[PDB]
Amino acid sequence: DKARSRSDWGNRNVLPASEGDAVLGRTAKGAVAVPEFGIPQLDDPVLGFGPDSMVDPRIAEADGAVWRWDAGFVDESMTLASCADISDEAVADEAF
Amino acid sequence: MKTPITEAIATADNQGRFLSNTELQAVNGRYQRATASLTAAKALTGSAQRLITGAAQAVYNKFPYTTQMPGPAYASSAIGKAKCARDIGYYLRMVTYCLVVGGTGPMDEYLVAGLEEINRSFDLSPSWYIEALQYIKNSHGLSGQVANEANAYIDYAINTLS
Amino acid sequence: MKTPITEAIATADNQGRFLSNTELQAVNGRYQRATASLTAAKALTGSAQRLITGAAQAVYNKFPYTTQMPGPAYASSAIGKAKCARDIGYYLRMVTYCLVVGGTGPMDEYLVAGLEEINRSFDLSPSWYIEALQYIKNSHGLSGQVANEANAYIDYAINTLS
Amino acid sequence: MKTPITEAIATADNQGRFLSNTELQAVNGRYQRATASLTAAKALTGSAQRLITGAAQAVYNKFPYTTQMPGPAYASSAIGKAKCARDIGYYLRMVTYCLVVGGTGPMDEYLVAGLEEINRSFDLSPSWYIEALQYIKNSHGLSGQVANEANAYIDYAINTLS
Amino acid sequence: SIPILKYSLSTQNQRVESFEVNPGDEQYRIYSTDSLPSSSEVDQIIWAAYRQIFSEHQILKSTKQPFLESQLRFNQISIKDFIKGLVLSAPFRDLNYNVNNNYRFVEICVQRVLGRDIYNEREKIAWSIIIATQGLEGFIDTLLNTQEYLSNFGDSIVPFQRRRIIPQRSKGEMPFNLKTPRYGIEFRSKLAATQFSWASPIRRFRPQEQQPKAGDPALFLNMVQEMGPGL
Amino acid sequence: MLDAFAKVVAQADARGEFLSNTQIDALSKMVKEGNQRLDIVNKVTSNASAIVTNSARALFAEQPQLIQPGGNAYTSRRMAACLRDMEIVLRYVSYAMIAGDSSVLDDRCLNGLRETYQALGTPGSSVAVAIQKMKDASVALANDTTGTPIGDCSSLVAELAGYFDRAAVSVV
Amino acid sequence: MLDAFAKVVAQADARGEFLSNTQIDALSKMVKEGNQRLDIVNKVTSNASAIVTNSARALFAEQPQLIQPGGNAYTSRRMAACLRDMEIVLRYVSYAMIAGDSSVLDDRCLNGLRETYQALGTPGSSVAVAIQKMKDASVALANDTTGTPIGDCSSLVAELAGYFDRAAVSVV
Amino acid sequence: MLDAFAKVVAQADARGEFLSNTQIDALSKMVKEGNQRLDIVNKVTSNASAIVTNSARALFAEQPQLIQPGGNAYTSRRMAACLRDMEIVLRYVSYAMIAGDSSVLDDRCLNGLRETYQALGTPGSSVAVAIQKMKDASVALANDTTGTPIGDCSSLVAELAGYFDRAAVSVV
Amino acid sequence: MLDAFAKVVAQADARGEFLSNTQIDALSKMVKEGNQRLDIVNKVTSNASAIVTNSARALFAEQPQLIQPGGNAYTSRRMAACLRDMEIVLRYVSYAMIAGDSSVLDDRCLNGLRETYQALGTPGSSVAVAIQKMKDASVALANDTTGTPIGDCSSLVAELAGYFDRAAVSVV
Ligand SMILES: *CC[C@H]1/C(=C/c2[nH]c(/C=C3N=C(/C=C4\NC(=O)C(CC)=C4C)C(C)=C\3CCC(=O)O)c(CCC(=O)O)c2C)NC(=O)[C@@H]1C
Ligand SMILES: *CC[C@H]1/C(=C/c2[nH]c(/C=C3N=C(/C=C4\NC(=O)C(CC)=C4C)C(C)=C\3CCC(=O)O)c(CCC(=O)O)c2C)NC(=O)[C@@H]1C
Ligand SMILES: *C[C@@H](*)[C@H]1/C(=C/c2[nH]c(/C=C3N=C(/C=C4\NC(=O)C(CC)=C4C)C(C)=C\3CCC(=O)O)c(CCC(=O)O)c2C)NC(=O)[C@@H]1C
Ligand SMILES: *[C@H](C)[C@H]1/C(=C/C2=NC(=C\c3[nH]c(C[C@H]4NC(=O)C(C=C)=C4C)c(C)c3CCC(=O)O)/C(CCC(=O)O)=C2C)NC(=O)[C@@H]1C
Ligand SMILES: *[C@H](C)[C@H]1/C(=C/C2=NC(=C\c3[nH]c(C[C@H]4NC(=O)C(C=C)=C4C)c(C)c3CCC(=O)O)/C(CCC(=O)O)=C2C)NC(=O)[C@@H]1C
Ligand SMILES: *[C@H](C)[C@H]1/C(=C/C2=NC(=C\c3[nH]c(C[C@H]4NC(=O)C(C=C)=C4C)c(C)c3CCC(=O)O)/C(CCC(=O)O)=C2C)NC(=O)[C@@H]1C
Ligand SMILES: *[C@H](C)[C@H]1/C(=C/C2=NC(=C\c3[nH]c(C[C@H]4NC(=O)C(C=C)=C4C)c(C)c3CCC(=O)O)/C(CCC(=O)O)=C2C)NC(=O)[C@@H]1C
Ligand SMILES: *[C@H](C)[C@H]1/C(=C/c2[nH]c(/C=C3N=C(/C=C4\NC(=O)C(CC)=C4C)C(C)=C\3CCC(=O)O)c(CCC(=O)O)c2C)NC(=O)[C@@H]1C
Ligand SMILES: *[C@H](C)[C@H]1/C(=C/c2[nH]c(/C=C3N=C(/C=C4\NC(=O)C(CC)=C4C)C(C)=C\3CCC(=O)O)c(CCC(=O)O)c2C)NC(=O)[C@@H]1C
Ligand SMILES: *[C@H](C)[C@H]1/C(=C/c2[nH]c(/C=C3N=C(/C=C4\NC(=O)C(CC)=C4C)C(C)=C\3CCC(=O)O)c(CCC(=O)O)c2C)NC(=O)[C@@H]1C
Ligand SMILES: CCC1=C(C)/C(=C/C2=NC(=C\c3[nH]c(/C=C4\NC(=O)[C@H](C)[C@H]4CC)c(C)c3CCC(=O)O)/C(CCC(=O)O)=C2C)NC1=O
Repeated sequence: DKARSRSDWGNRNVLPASEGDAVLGRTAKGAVAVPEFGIPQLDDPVLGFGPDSMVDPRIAEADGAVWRWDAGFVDESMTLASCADISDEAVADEAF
Repeated sequence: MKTPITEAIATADNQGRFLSNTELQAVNGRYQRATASLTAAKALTGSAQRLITGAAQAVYNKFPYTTQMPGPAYASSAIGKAKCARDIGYYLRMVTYCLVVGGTGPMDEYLVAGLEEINRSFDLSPSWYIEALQYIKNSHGLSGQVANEANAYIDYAINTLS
Repeated sequence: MKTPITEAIATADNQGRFLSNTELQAVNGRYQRATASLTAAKALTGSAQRLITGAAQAVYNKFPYTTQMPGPAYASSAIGKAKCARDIGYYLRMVTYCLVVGGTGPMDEYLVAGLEEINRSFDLSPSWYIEALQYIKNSHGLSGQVANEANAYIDYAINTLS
Repeated sequence: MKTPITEAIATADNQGRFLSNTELQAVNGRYQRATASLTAAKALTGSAQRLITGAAQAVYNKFPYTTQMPGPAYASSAIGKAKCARDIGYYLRMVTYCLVVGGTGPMDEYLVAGLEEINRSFDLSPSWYIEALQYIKNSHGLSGQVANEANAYIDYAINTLS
Repeated sequence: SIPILKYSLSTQNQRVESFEVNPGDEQYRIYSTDSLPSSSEVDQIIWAAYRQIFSEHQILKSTKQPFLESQLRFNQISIKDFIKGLVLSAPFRDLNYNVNNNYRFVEICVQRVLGRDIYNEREKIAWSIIIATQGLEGFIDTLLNTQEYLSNFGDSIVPFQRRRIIPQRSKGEMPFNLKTPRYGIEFRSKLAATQFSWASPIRRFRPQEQQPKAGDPALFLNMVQEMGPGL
Repeated sequence: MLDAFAKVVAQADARGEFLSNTQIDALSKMVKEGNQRLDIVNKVTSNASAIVTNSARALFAEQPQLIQPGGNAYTSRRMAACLRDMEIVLRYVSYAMIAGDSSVLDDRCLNGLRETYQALGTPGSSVAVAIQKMKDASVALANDTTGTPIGDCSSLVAELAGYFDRAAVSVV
Repeated sequence: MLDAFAKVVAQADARGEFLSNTQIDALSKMVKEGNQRLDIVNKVTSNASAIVTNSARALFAEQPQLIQPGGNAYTSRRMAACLRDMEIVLRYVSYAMIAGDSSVLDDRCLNGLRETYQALGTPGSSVAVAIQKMKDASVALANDTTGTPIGDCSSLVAELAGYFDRAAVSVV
Repeated sequence: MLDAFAKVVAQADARGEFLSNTQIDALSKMVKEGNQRLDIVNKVTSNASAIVTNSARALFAEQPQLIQPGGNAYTSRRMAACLRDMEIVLRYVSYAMIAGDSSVLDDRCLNGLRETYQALGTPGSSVAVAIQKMKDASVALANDTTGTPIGDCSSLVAELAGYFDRAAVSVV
Repeated sequence: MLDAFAKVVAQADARGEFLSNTQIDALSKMVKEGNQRLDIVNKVTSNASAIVTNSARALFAEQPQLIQPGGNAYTSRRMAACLRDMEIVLRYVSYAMIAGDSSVLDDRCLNGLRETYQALGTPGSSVAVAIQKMKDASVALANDTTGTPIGDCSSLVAELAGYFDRAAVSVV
C-alpha cells in the first residue's frame, strides 16, 4: 500500500529511497530541506573556492555518505575509476 | 561542533543514558535564541563586502607600516592586499556560521584551532586582526538582542587572538 | 546532582573554557521551562495527601494479596500499611525535587542508586511501585505543559523500575 | 643498542625535539675516544687465538674437576672442551664488538640478556667464566689508554656474572 | 633476564599533536577524583570505568564489585587501582580471558587500558609472553607502569580511547568495543554455543519494506496531523 | 558529530561560501518545528522500556528458536545482553532525532556492528527484525496525540522512522 | 557541585519535607532574575583576556619585587603560571555566578590552594591583591549599561563581588 | 635503533665472525669525518624553522589549490598540521644524519605514513614535493662555508640527500 | 577452561538435556582411577626441570643449526627463550592431564601458536621435535613403579602421550 498513515511509518514503510520521494518539507534523511548554496565570500581566482579547489574531506562525513549503511555511500571498487586505462601502453603490452 | 544540540547528546552519551529533560531544555534554549541569532547572520552577510573592504582600510590606517615594508608577510604588494582582504572575510564568515549554528562551533574547528602556530610561522601579527574585528564590532549597525548576539562572537574571536 | 546548570559547567570545565553562548543558551532553556515546572511542583505539593492515600489504595485493589498474605514484606498488618504509604511519599517527594531543580538529579542520588539491592533483600516488588506511580500520573489533575513536566519525571521513575 | 649516538637520539626523540648542542657534544665525545677503542679492538682480534686457548687452559688449572668429572656440563670429553672454550670466544667477540660501537650495547642483546637462565639450566658455574676473563685482563698485552678501554668492557662482563 | 622483544612503531593519531585549544563535542570527558566529586558524581566515575574495561553488556548486577567501589569512596585506592582491580576481577577472567588466546587478549587490554590500538602484529607477540610467564597480575602491572599510562592518565583519571576523531571530520575511527568484541572468529565455531555462522534476511509474504513513489498521498499528508487557522 | 544546522555549514565552507537568504529561510523553517521535535523524543524516552520489552516478547513468540537451548538469546546473560542491544539502538535513534541527521548514529553505533555480529555468531538478520518492531512501536507512540496541543507533526514521524530504517539495513 | 536550586533541595531531603510555598516563590524570583544574571556572566566572559592582562599589569607595576630577578614571577614559565592562576580563579567565579552558590568554586578550585602556595613559596598575600584587582575590573563592567535594557541589577553585582572576596581570603 | 657502527656489528654477529682489518679501517674512516658530519647537522637544525616555513611558502605558490577553499591545507588546523608533518620529517632526517643509517627514519617516522595519508585524503604526491623542497633548502645550506674550515664533504651531502629521497618516495 | 566433567555439562546444556545414566557412570569411572591420575602429574612435575633441559640438550645437540650465530636461538635472548617455550608447553600439558581433557591446552597454549612462530621466523618443525623429545621423557617417568602400588595405568599413559602429540601437530 502507499504510505498513508503517520502510524505506518514504524509498521510498514521505511524511508524515501531517492530525494524526490521525500516527505512534504524535508530531505531523504528526514531533516529540513535547505538550499545547498550560500553567498561566496572572496570571489577571487588565486584565493577562493575556484573550480579546482579540492574537495573537503569533511563534506562526506558531514553528509553521512562515508558510512556504508547510509544510501549516499557509493562504493568505487566496481566503477570505471577502478578499471585500468587501456590507453596506457604499459598495461596493453603486458596484457597482450 | 559546539552546537547546543551536540553538547546535549554528548552529556547523555557520556553516561550511556536516554535524553531526559536535562538535555531537552538545552535544545529548547537554542530555539528560543535562534530568532535573533538568525537575523544577525542575514544582515552581516548582506553587508559582507562593505564590512570587509572597510575593515581592511582600518588596519592600513592604524598600521601604515604594513603597506610600506617589503617582505612576504606584509600587504605591500597586490598579492598581499588580496590575501589581507581574504583573511578579513575569513573571520567574518566564521562569525556568521556561529550565528546560524548557535554556539562557537565553526570558529573553533575552522579558525581558532592552530591559529597561534600559523601566526608565528608566517609572522602575522595578531594585533592586525583585533583591529579588523573591532571595526566590524562598531560598524555592523545592528541593535537590541540582534547586536547582542553578533558582538558575542566578535568578542569571542578577540579573546582568542588576545 | 545532575541539573541543567551543573551539566553546563561540567562540559565547560572539561574543555577549559569560559561560559560561551553554547552554555548561556542552555541555562536560558532551564529558565524558560522553569515557569511550567515550578507550578507543577507547587500543585503536587499541595495535593500530596490526596495522592499518597489514593496511590496506596490503587496497589491494594490491583494486588490484593499484599493485604492478605502474612509476612513482613506485605501490607497485611498496620505496621506494614504505614510503611507502604511512607514509600509512596518518598517517590512523590523526589518527583517534586526534580521539578524544582530540572533534570533527574535528586532521585538519581537519593533513590535509584542502590534501589535494586533493597527490593531484592526485603522482597519488595517493583511492580507495586509502578502501579502506584501510574495512579499519580493519571490523578494529579494537571494540564498543558504543566502536566507535561510532571509526567516526564513520573515516567523516569517507572523506567528505572521496569 | 646502547651506542652513545642512539642514546642521544633517544633523549631528543622522547621530548619530540631536534638535536641541540647537548647531543652533538655527546657524539663528539664518542669520536674523540674512538681512536683508542679501535686500536684495542684490532689488537685483541689479532691476538685472539693466543687469548682463547690461554684463558681456556687457565680455568682447567684453577678448577681441575672440570676435566675429570663426568657429565655433559664438564670439559672431560672432546665434545665438552669445545663449549667452555667457545664461550671463551663468545665473550671475547662481544668485547671487541663493544669497542667499535662504544658502550655496552652489543653484549647486552647478544650475551647478557637471558644469561642467568642459561647458566641455571645447563648447570654452568659463572665462576668459571670469571676466571677466564681475569686471564684476558691480565695478559691482553695492552697499555696506556688502549688498555683502559679494553678493561672497561671486561669488567662489565665480570660485574654481570658476579 | 629475558627483556621484552623490540617492535616497530607505526603512524597513529595520538603520536602527534592536535592543535586544539577549545575542544568541542568530541572531547571525551575526563573522569577524575582530582575535582573532588560528591557521592552522585563518584557514581559516574565508577560507571565510566566499568564501561571502559568491561563492555556495556557486562555491567550486570552479578558483575559489579561492591567492595572495590567502597574503597574508592573512602580514598583508599586510586583510579589506577580501580582499573587494575577490574582487570584482575573474577568476571573479567571468566567472560574475557577464558574465551581469547594470549594475542587477542593483549590487544583488548591495550585498547582498553592504554586507550590506543596496537602498533603492529609483533606488539601482540611481544606482550603475550608477559601473560604466559608471570600471569595476569604481572601483565597488568607492567602495562600500567609504562610511561604511556602515567603521562596520559596518571593515577587519578579513567582511561579513554585517545584521539579517536580528527577535529574537522564527522566519521572517526571505530570504537574499541565495536572493533574488538568478547570473542572472535576463533572460539566462535563451536566453543561458544553457535550454529551456521550466518543468516539470510527474513522472508515474508507481506513485504514490510515498500518504498513510497511519487504520487502516493502520504507524501502530501504532510499537513496530515493538523490544519492551520486564519482568514 | 553534526546536527542539521551544522551539516549546511560544512557544505557551505567546503566551497568557501556565505549562506544565502534562501538557505537561512530554510533553517528558520527547521526552528519552527522545534517544539514538535522535542515532543517526539520525549514520547520515545518516557516509554523506552515498553518499547524494548514488548518488542522483544514479540520477537521470540514468532522466532522461538532464539531462546531454545542452543540459541543465541538462551542462557540469561545472553538474554540480558540481547535487551541491552535494543536499548542501545533505541538510544542512538533518539540521539539522531534531536540532531536532525544520523551521524552520531552512523559512527558511534552502526560502524562495525555487522562485522561484530559475524564474529559472535549472532543472527544479524534477526537483529534487524528486532529494530523493525521497535520502529512501529515508536511510530504508533509518536502518532498518539496524548499530552500534546493540536497541530501537525507528520513529516517528523516519517523522519523518525527513517533512522530506524538506517539502523536496520546496516546490520543485515 | 551544586547550584542554588539544588542547594535548597539537599536541605529539604535531610528533614524529609516537601518545599513550602515560600521556598517555591523565592525560587521563582530567582528565575525572573535569570536574564539579568546571564548578562553579567556574558559581560565577564567576553572581556576575560583583558580582565586578566590589565590586572596582572597593574599588579607588577605596584609590586615590582615579583618580577625582579629572584621573584616569584620571574623566568617566564613562572610568569605563564601566574597568568594561568588568574584565569583559573576568574573562570571558577563566573561558574559560581550562573550557579548561584559557590560550591564549584570551593571544591575544584579553592580546596587546597593555600596549602599548594605554601608548598611552592608563592606569596599568598600577593595573590589576594591580584584577585581584588579583577574584582573591581569586573564589578565595573557589570555596572556598564551598554547594550542592555536599563533596569536595576545591583543585588547580583553585590553577589558577584562576594565570590571574589571568597577566593581572596582563601589563599592568604 | 641502529647507527652506522652498530650496523656493522649486526652483520658480523650473524656470521659469528670477528671484524676484519678492512672493516676496522672502514670504521676509522667514519670517525675521521665525524667533525664534518656534526657540522652538517648543526647547520640544518639551526635553520630548521626557516627550512620548513619557506619550503611551504613555495609549495602553496606552486600548487595554489591547496589553500583555496576545499584544499587540503585550507583551514588554520589543516595549515598547522602541514607544517607539523614537514617538521617531523625534517626531524627524523636529522636523526638519521648523525646515526649514519636510516633505521630510526624508517621505524619511527615512515612506518604506515603512506596508508595514513590515503585514509585522510591528503595528496601524497604533494607531500613528496614539499620534502624535495626541504631537501635542496638543506643541501644548499650544508654546502655553505660560513663558519666551517674549508674542505670537501660532498659524500656526506650525497648521503643527506638520500635520506630526503627515501622519505619522499615512501610517502606516495 | 573445562575439565572432563564440565565438558559433558557444556555439551548437555546446548541440547537442553539432563545427563544420562551412562554419562554419570562414565564420569564415576574417572573418579575411580583418580589416584593414578594424580600419581602421573606427581612424577612429571617433580622432574619438570630435567625433562626440559635434557631434551633441549638432545635438541640443541640434535639439530646443530639452532644455536649457530645467525640461527634463531643464537644469543642469550634467543636460547633462553627456547628453554622457556618448552617449559610453557610442558606446563600446559600437565594442566590437561589433571583436567582430563585438552581444553586448557588448546585455549591457553596452542591457539594461534603456529602463526606466531611463522611471524618470528622460528622453524616450527623443530619445535615439534622438542615436544616429541619431551613426550617420551615423561612417558618413561610415568611408567616408573617407584613409590606406588603396582597396577595398570596404560590407558592413562596413552592419554598423556596424546596430549604431547596434539601439541606437536598444532605447532608446525
Ligand atoms: C536481541 C538482540 C540479538 C542478540 C544480541 C547479542 N549481542 C551480544 C553482544 C554484543 N553486542 C554488541 C553491540 C554494541 N556494542 C556497542 O558498544 C554498541 C554501540 C554503543 C553496540 C550496538 C557488542 C560489542 C557485543 C559483544 C561484547 C560483549 O558482549 O561484551 C550478545 C552476547 C554475546 C556473548 O555471548 O557474549 C547477544 C546475545 N542476540 C540475539 O540472538 C538477538 C537476535
Ligand atoms: C604539507 C604537508 C601535507 C599535508 C599534511 C597533513 N597531514 C595531516 C594529518 C596527519 N599527519 C599525520 C602524520 C604523522 N603522524 C605520526 O605519528 C608521524 C611520525 C611517525 C607523522 C609524520 C597523522 C597521524 C595525521 C592525522 C591526525 C591529525 O591530523 O592530527 C593533515 C590533517 C588535516 C586533514 O584533514 O588531513 C594535513 C593537512 N597535507 C597537505 O595538503 C600537504 C601536501
Ligand atoms: C506500597 C507499599 C507496599 C509495601 C511497602 C513496604 N516497604 C517496606 C520497606 C522498605 N522500603 C524501603 C524503601 C526506601 N527507603 C528509602 O530510603 C528510599 C528512598 C528515599 C526508598 C525507596 C526500605 C529501605 C525498607 C526497609 C526498611 C524500612 O523502611 O522499614 C516494608 C517493610 C518490609 C520489612 O521487611 O519490614 C513494606 C511492607 N509493601 C507492600 O506490601 C505494599 C504493597
Ligand atoms: C507532534 C508529534 C505532536 C504534537 C506536537 C506539538 N507540540 C506543540 C507545542 C509544544 N510542545 C512543547 C513541549 C516540548 N518543548 C520543550 O521545550 C520540551 C522540553 C522541555 C518539550 C517536550 C511545548 C512547550 C509547546 C508549546 C509551544 C507553543 O506554545 O507554541 C505544538 C504547537 C503547534 C505549533 O507549535 O505550531 C504541536 C503540534 N501535537 C500533536 O498533535 C502531535 C501528536
Ligand atoms: C544588570 C547588572 C545589567 C542589566 C541586566 C538586565 N537585563 C535585562 C533584560 C534582558 N537581558 C537579556 C539578555 C540575556 N538573556 C539571554 O538569554 C542571554 C543569552 C543568550 C542574555 C545576554 C534579555 C533577552 C532581556 C529581556 C528579558 C527580560 O526582560 O528579562 C533587564 C530588565 C530591564 C530593567 O528592568 O532594568 C536588566 C536589568 N541591565 C543593566 O542595566 C545592567 C547593566
Ligand atoms: C662540509 C659539509 C663543510 C665543512 C666541514 C668541515 N668541518 C671541519 C672541522 C670542524 N667542524 C666542526 C663543527 C662540528 N664539530 C663539532 O665537534 C661540533 C659541536 C661540538 C660541531 C658543530 C669542528 C669543531 C671542527 C674542528 C675539527 C677540525 O678542525 O678538523 C673540517 C676540517 C677537516 C675535517 O674535519 O675533516 C671540514 C672540511 N667544511 C666545508 O667547507 C663544508 C662547508
Ligand atoms: C600408574 C602410572 C602407576 C600406579 C598408580 C597407582 N596409584 C594407586 C594409588 C595411590 N596413588 C597415589 C598418588 C596420588 N594420590 C594422591 O592422593 C596424591 C596426593 C594428593 C598422589 C600423588 C597415592 C597416595 C595412592 C594410595 C591410595 C591407594 O592406595 O589407593 C593405585 C591403586 C592402588 C592399588 O592398585 O593397589 C595405582 C594402580 N601404579 C602403577 O603400577 C603405575 C606405575
Ligand atoms: C591583512 C589583514 C594582513 C595580512 C594578511 C596576509 N596573510 C597572509 C597569509 C596567511 N593567512 C592565513 C590565514 C588563514 N588561513 C585560513 O585558512 C584561515 C581560517 C579559514 C585563516 C585566518 C594563512 C594560513 C596564510 C599563509 C598561506 C596563505 O597565503 O594564505 C599573507 C602572506 C604571508 C606569506 O608569507 O605568504 C599576508 C600578506 N598581512 C598584512 O600585512 C595585512 C595587514
Ligand atoms: C600569579 C598572579 C601569582 C603566582 C602564581 C603561580 N602559581 C604557580 C603554580 C601553581 N598553581 C597551582 C594552582 C592550581 N593548579 C590547578 O590545576 C588548579 C585548579 C584546581 C589550581 C587552583 C599549582 C598546582 C601550581 C604548581 C604547578 C605549576 O608549577 O604549574 C606558580 C609557579 C610556581 C613554581 O615555582 O612552579 C606561580 C608563579 N605567583 C605569584 O607570584 C603571583 C602572585
Ligand atoms: C625452542 C625449543 C625453539 C624456539 C623458541 C623461540 N621462541 C621464541 C619466541 C616466542 N615464543 C612465544 C611462545 C608462546 N607465547 C605464548 O603466549 C604461548 C602460550 C600461548 C607460547 C607457547 C612468544 C610470544 C615469543 C615472542 C616473544 C619474545 O620475543 O620473547 C624465540 C624468539 C626469541 C627472539 O629474540 O626472537 C625463539 C628462538 N626457537 C627455536 O629455534 C627452537 C626450535
Ligand atoms: C652469547 C651469549 C651466550 C652464552 C654465554 C651462552 C652460554 C651457554 N653455554 C652453554 C653450555 C655450556 N657452557 C659450558 C662452559 C663451561 N663449563 C665448564 O665446565 C667450564 C668451566 C666452562 C668453559 C669455560 C659448558 C661445559 C656447557 C655444556 C653445554 C652442553 O654440553 O650442552 C649453553 C647451552 C647450549 C650450548 O651452547 O651447548 C649456552 C646457551 N650461549 C650464548 O649464546
